[PDB]
Amino acid sequence: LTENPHKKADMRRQDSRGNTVLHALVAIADNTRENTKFVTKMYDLLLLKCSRLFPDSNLETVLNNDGLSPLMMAAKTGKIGVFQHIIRREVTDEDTRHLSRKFKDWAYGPVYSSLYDLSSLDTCGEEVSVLEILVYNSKIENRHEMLAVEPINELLRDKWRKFGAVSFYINVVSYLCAMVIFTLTAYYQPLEGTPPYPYRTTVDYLRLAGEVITLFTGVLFFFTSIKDLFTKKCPGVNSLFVDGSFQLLYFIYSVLVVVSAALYLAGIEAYLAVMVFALVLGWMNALYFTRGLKLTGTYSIMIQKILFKDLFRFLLVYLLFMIGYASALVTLLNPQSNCTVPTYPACRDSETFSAFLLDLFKLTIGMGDLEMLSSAKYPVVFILLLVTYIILTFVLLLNMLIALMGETVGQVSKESKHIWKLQWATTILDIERSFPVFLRKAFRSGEMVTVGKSSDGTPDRRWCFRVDEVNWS
Amino acid sequence: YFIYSVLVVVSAALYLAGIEAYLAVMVFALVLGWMNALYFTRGLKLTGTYSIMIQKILFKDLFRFLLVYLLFMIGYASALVTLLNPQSNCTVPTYPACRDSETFSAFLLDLFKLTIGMGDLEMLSSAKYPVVFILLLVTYIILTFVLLLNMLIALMGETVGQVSKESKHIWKLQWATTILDIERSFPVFLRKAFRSGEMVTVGKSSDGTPDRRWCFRVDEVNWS
Repeated sequence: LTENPHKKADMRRQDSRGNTVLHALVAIADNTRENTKFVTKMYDLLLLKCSRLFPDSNLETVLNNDGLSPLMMAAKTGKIGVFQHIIRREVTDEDTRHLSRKFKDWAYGPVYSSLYDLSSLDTCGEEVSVLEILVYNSKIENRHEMLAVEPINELLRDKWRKFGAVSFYINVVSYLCAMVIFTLTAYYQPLEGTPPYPYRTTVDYLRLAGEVITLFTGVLFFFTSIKDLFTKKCPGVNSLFVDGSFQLLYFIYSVLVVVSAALYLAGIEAYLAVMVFALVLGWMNALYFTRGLKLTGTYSIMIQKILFKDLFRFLLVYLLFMIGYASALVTLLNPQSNCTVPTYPACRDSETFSAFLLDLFKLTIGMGDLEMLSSAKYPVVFILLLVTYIILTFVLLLNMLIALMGETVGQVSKESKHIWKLQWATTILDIERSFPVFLRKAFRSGEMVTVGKSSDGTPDRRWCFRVDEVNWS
Repeated sequence: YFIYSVLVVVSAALYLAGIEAYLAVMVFALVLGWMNALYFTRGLKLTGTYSIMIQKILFKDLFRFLLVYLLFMIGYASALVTLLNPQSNCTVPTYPACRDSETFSAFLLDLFKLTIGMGDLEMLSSAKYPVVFILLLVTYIILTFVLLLNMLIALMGETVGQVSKESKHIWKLQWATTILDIERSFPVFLRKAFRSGEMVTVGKSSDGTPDRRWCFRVDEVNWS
C-alpha cells in the first residue's frame, strides 16, 4: 500500500480523530512481549519509510485532535514498550538518522556518553511535555515504570541537584517559619480579641511584625493557588486538584486567614475561633510535606488511604455497633436527686434526652473500668451481654487491626518507594512550574547543526541530556 | 569512654574541693557508664541488635520524626491555650486561664502538655464557647493515636523485613572489630600469632615476611 503503482496511501494521512498511522499503532499496543515487539518493529518501519518519502518533516510530529504525539500518546495511555523504544531510538543511515533520540556523543574505550535527546520530554511549559503528562496525570496505569525509563529518571535527578533540592528546603523552612510565626501571633493575640492599635513598644512591634508576615504568607499562598487554578494546560489534562489531595488545604487555610482578618477588623467575640482552626489545618499541611529525600515517613499514603478508604467505613460500623449496644443496655437498665450532672442514673426510667444517657454510657465503656456490681438487680443477662461486648471488642479489634498491620507491611513494598519517587517528581516539577523555567536554569544543550539537527523539538540545537555509562563489550 | 573518663576526673577534682551541687556529674558519669554496657554484648550467641537501632535512631529518620511530632504537639498546645485563654484557686501554676491571666508561656504550655500526655480527666464543664474546641481536641487525639500506632507498626514491619542477613552481617562485623581491637590492645607479635609453615624452597617467596611465609592451613573435603 505504500508503493502501489495505483492510488497511493500516504502515511501522513490521518483519520477523523487525527490519529495517523503511528497514533493508532500506539493505540492498539500493550505491555506484552509479542505485541510490543511487532508494534515497535512496524513503528520503526513506518517512520523510516515516511521519512524517506518526505524528508521535509518528521511523521511523528503530526498531532491528533487532542494535540498529542505518538510518544506523548504512549505516555498518556500508559504504553511502556512503545514509550521505552521511542525514547531510546537511534538510527544509523544518515538519510534517516536525523529522527533519532539516543545519539552517541563520544567513547573512550569502555565509557560511552550517550546523549538522549529530550526535545519533547520538557518544553519549559511552552508546549505540553512528556514528563508533565507522565507524572502529574494520576490516571496513568504504569506511571512509575515509565517514570524510570532512562532519560526521565536521570532528568529528575539532575533537576533535583539544581534548583530542585535547594529550593525545596528553602520553601519548607520558609513555610515552617511562617507556621511558627502564625502560632506566636495567634498565641500572643491581645487578650479576648480586642484588636487595638497599640504598636508603639518593642514587643508590640514584634507582634505587629508577626501578624503582617503571617498575612503576607497567607496572601502569597492564595496568589499561588489562584495562579494554579487559572493555569490549565489542556481540558481533560490538568491539575484539577479542587476537592482532592492537598491544594484544597492551602485554599481553606487562606480563606480562614482572610475571614479571620475581616472579623478581627470587626473584633467580635467567639468568631476568632477559626484563627486557631486555621492553625490546626496549617500544621496538618506540614504532614503532607516531608515527601522529598531521606526515605520520608510514609504517613501520606496512609492518610491518603485512611481518609476515604476501608478504615472509614470500618470505624463507621464500629460506631454503629457500639451505639446499638448503648441503646440496648440503656433500655435494659432504664428501670432521690443523687446530685449528678446528668439527670439520673436510670432511677425507674427517669429519661430526658437520649444523647445524655448515651454519652454517659459511651464514656463509661470507653474508660472501661469502675464496673457495675451492685446486688440482685435483674438476672445475669446484662453482665453476660456486657462481657461478650468487651471480649469481642478487645479481641476482634486487636486481631483485625494487627492482621491489617501485617497486610499493609507486606503490602508496603517497592510500591511504597514508588509513591515516594512519584512525590519527589511532583515536588521537583511543581517547584519548576512555580517560577519561570525558561530562564537560564534549564537542562543542558548539545549539538547545533547537521549531525545534531532535526525537526523533532526546539531548533536544530536539539536540547539534549547526556548520560554517561560504562559497558565492557 | 573519653567522656566517661573526663567526667570521673572532673568529679575527682571537685571531690577534692568538696563543693555542693557539683558531684551531680558523678551520677551523670554513672548513667553514661551503663550506656556503654549496651554497646557491649556484640560478640557471640546472636547478641541483641540494640546497637544497630541505637546506631540509626541516634541520627536518623526517627530523630526528625520526633522533632516534627514535638512541633505538632506544641503548635496544638499554643492553639488550644490561645482558644482557652479567656479567685486565687490555690493552684501551683498561676491560674487555669481565668480571663487571660497569663504569665510565662512555658508554665501553661507544660500544664497542657502533661494534661494531654496523661490524656484522661477530660474537660466537660458546661456551655463555655462552642464545640470547636472539643472537635479540635478529638481530632488531635484520634490522629495522634491512629497515625502514631499505624506508622510505628508499619516501621516495625519495614525494619523486621529489613533486619535480614544484613543484620547478622553487622553482627559479624562487630565480632571482627572486637577481635581485632583486642589484638591491637596488647602486643600481638608476641608468641600468640597465627600459625607458620614451610621454611624455604617450595614455601619461599618475597611476598611478605621471610621465606617462612606465615601461612594458615584450612582443611577441606572434596569428592572429586
